[PDB]
Amino acid sequence: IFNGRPAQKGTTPWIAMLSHLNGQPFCGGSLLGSSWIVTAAHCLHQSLDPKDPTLRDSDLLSPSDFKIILGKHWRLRSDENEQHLGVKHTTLHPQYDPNTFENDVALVELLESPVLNAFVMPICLPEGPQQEGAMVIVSGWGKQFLQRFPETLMEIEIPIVDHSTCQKAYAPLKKKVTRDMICAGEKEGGKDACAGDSGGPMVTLNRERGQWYLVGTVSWGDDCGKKDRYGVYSYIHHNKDWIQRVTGVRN
Amino acid sequence: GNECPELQPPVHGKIEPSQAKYFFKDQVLVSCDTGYKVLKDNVEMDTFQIECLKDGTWSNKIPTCKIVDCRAPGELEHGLITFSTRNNLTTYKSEIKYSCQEPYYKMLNNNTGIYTCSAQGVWMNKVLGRSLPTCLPVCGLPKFSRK
Repeated sequence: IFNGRPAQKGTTPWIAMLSHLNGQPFCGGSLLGSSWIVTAAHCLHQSLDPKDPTLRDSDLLSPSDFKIILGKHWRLRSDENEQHLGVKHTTLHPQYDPNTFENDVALVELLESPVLNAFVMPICLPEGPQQEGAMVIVSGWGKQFLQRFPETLMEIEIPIVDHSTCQKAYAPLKKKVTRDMICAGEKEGGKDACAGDSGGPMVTLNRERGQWYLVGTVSWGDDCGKKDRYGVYSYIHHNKDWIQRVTGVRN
Repeated sequence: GNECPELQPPVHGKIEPSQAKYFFKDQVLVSCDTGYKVLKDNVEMDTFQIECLKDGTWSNKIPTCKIVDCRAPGELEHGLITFSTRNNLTTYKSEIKYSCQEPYYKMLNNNTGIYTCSAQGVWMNKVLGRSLPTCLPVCGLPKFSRK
């Protein structure tokens, strides 16, 4: 996360770290319901060879070759609270496109379900669509400016950008922003997600419910923290039906 | 030939056929009310048969009726069972109410969570029948505040 601030311990109990067996983090995610983690589809497959730019099952990451850590706060150090959990299956959106990053969402079924508590509880699915200019919170353990990694989970608070002016901003640039994507960040730039934040949660507060809702997952952004350019997230309300069909989660 | 003595029905039960007097070779079946079964030794049964013997005595005494036991109700994961007042009785017509562990779980209405012990010895709910309720995870309610 660029231009972020350290997340206060315990206030992001739905966040998941996707890590190699080794422990090296590579992506983030979110707990849905009892035993599912929603993340970016591009977190769960090898880099593709441009001379053969089509995703196959042979490129997918095996359940035995990564793990999930919930209730985590430090990037590399450890809690109490941490629950290290194996993977059962993985399912990337049926219409995921690895070249254009559309439908860049995936669901990781856990081999073992976490013990729900003050530090590990799920994020709610979104009830409706997002209003222009809503303040959301993007969280993650990825790189920051001058390319260090933080000791702690970092977070930014940024406004949602209207879909149209997001498309017009990314042309230049021959890059399409489709209906299944939502945009955040400000024109000046600065506050943005980056390498290692992929799949991390974008959430907002509902009132007067006091409930927190997942609006998007981190998908892509050209360069981290650079003006006239917005961060692009997978719009979860758009694929809510598919998530509900695979998961069977309900608020 | 020889007359066998008047028989008294068991509490919560009955004797058929009801005759004024009983004579040699007469058969009678002892039965219990709905929710009860006949108890011989430690064995429950629907009917027990006694006969009027040649010497004017019955083949057996009249056994007792025992209330049906539904035993341990099914365990609801992430849930809790509250029994209806003190004894924690699990026998005919008594009730339990299922709940989910607050705050991290809530129950699906569907149902009331009230399961009542049937005459057939199964714990039953108006809506779900034998099937148990479902505790679902409560989402997006953090316990630590943000400044």
